[PDB]
Amino acid sequence: FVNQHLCGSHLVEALYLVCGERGFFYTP
Amino acid sequence: GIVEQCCASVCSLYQLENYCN
Ligand SMILES: Cc1cccc(O)c1
Ligand SMILES: [Cl-]
Ligand SMILES: [Zn+2]
Repeated sequence: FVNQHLCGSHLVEALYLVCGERGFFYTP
Repeated sequence: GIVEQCCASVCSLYQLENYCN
C-alpha cells in the first residue's frame, strides 16, 4: 500500500528522533 | 507491527518510543 510506504518513511524519521543514542531497528 | 499501530492511527512519541532499542 503506497500510503503505508509513505507512512513508514515518516515513522523511521520519528524513530530516529525519539530513539536518539539508543537507535532502533525497522522491521516492516 | 509499528506499521499497523502507527499508520492506521496516529501514535504519540511515548508510543513510538516503544519501538526503540
Ligand atoms: C510521528 C508519526 C509518523 C507517522 C505516523 C505516526 O503515527 C506518527
Ligand atoms: Cl506522505
Ligand atoms: Zn510524506
